[PDB]
Amino acid sequence: GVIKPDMKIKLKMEGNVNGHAFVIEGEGEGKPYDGTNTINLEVKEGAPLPFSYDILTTAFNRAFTKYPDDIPNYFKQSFPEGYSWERTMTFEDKGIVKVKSDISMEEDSFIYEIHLKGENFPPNGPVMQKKTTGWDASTERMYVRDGVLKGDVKHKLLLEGGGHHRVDFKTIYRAKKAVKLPDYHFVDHRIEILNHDKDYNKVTVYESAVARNSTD
Amino acid sequence: HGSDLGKKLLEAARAGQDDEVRILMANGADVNATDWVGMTPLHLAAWKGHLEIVEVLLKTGADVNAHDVFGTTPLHLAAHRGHLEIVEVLLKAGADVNAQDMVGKTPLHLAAYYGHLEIVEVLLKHGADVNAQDKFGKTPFDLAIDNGNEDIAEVLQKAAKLNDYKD
Repeated sequence: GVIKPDMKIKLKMEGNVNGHAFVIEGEGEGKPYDGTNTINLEVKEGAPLPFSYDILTTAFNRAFTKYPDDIPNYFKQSFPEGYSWERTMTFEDKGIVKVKSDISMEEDSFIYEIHLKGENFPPNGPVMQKKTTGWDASTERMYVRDGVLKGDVKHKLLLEGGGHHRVDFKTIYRAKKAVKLPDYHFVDHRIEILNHDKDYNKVTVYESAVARNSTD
Repeated sequence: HGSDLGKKLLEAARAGQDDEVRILMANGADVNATDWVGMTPLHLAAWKGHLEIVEVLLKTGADVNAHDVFGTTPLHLAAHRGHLEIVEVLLKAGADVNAQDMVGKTPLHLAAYYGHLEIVEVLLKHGADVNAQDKFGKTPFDLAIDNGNEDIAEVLQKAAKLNDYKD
């Protein structure tokens, strides 16, 4: 089909977090049917970033999700035309991120155009002081409302001390054409920074994601 | 309620349902409905290229200069996508030709970056600031160059030279 077992990734993010503007471009690759992908990211404008890179990494495509055959695949069905998604992340100390992404496909590459705004992060909290270590593994609840697919995650952002910062993810995923809608189900995630230089001007992100039914 | 139809209006504009849109507006739908990322019906129609819905929304009171949470205006979006006719009706309806989004980009920055020469020309004709700088100090000329849009870069360079001869 149009989604090959190996797909490349090209993306641009335009960002502004607590007034700091930046642009990040990435190139990557993954295996959509295995639910795994990696992206190499470079800050093209606004280097060095004065905040935790972890608030960006989940913005850097649920086409990369292993789905069992008894759950309709909202994301893969949407191609070649693709889909967009919109997300709010509400942080424990009142920081908020709003993210929008448009996912298209050109030959054997997915293309993402991302806008991300972060605001109200405490100047001395762990995001702006770069005291995060990464995301915990998570489970996203996927459910259909208003003819589109929604995802909710009660997430934890892990902190350098060993504690954690609760972050609530709400996402709306919007196919650009009609598709068969799934029932309520889960998507388990693991996301990791595999490499970064000292300032996180260069970063490689890895994510795995598997869908499963609600009972199991 | 204006609000609850406003939400159906957002959906109709996003899906391209010119008739739905018109039906919903006749029945009182809030033309300035917004969603959780600050998109209005006008933003959505401008991005999708639904010219007829753009016109209808403008005639019935839509805010031509609404900004979404990223500082993006309908004119940014039409310029980004190359919707020349929508760029023209937005400008005629009062769109701020020099609005800046959250990274400092004007509609001219986007037209230059995404290679839409006719939009570049309309925007300059309507007073777009050819020397506008984004938050990184880049001009529309710099973006044209970075993306290999030399014809646009030539147009911008000429307009910048000529602009040095005002009073």
